[PDB]
Amino acid sequence: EMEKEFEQIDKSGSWAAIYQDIRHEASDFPCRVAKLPKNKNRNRYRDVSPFDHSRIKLHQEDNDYINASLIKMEEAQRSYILTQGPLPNTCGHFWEMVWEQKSRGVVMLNRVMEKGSLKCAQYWPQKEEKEMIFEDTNLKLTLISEDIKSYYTVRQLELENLTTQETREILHFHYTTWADFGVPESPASFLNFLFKVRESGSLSPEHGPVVVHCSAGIGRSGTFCLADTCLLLMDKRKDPSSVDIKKVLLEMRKFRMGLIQTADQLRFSYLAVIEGAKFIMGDSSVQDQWKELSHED
Ligand code: VO4
Repeated sequence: EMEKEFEQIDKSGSWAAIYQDIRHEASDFPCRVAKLPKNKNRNRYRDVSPFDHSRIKLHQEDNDYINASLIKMEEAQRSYILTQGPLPNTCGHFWEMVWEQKSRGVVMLNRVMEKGSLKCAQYWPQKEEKEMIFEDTNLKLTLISEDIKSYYTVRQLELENLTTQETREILHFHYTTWADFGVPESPASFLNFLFKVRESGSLSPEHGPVVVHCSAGIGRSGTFCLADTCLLLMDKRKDPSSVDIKKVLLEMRKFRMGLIQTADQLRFSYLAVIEGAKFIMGDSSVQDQWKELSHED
């Protein structure tokens, strides 16, 4: 049981050892396509690649490679696409993937510039009047509106397939204060943001998988997905004790390497899930408590 275990681990100060054990037991699968010489400029990081078996394939005849993985959580019945922050040459691929996979939301957990370096291309328009056209993939992207809060921004984008002129609404959920290799300010702040993604409909099974990224797409993205999946699992059963956080993370790591980069992110994942359990088990008022504690104004 997560809460009991949580305090056992805190008591011993053994989060590094627990986290290390998950690293040691995690799956190892080939990333042959990612390592092909022609894909070198499609990878942001040399050591972060999608497994071949779970990689997202673009629907183009030329080169179908993107650094993106489908995390298909069978028992929870939820899927996510975890991907790196697009590069200047992969922004067209990124939006092509959003289109072909029928995603409704994009969750971005990083800033474009972090610690003085460019962690992510400016892949969406910052101004209504300056829309973006990705000529390589024949897509057009327009900012429709923006709702700026203290630590996150929600954007309403319109994505158009120029070949067919069909248009779709994409919701962009942008957490702007979550540092690389860091943890959110509080369980409340993280959960307030997670429930706004859930309260967008973007995670619904009638849509394609939500796209989740930060810079590499494994650490903050892993944390976000682990908490969400764990809450969903106990929601389906209405049974918080049936959820094994470490086994869920190991299951997720069969689909993308390196999910959760630090032991404190794992520890934070426990915190977020334990706190979110109060909502799942019937205390609806906690949701407004999180919003207050998050100080989004
Ligand atoms: O850009 V990350 O170090 O949260 O995978």
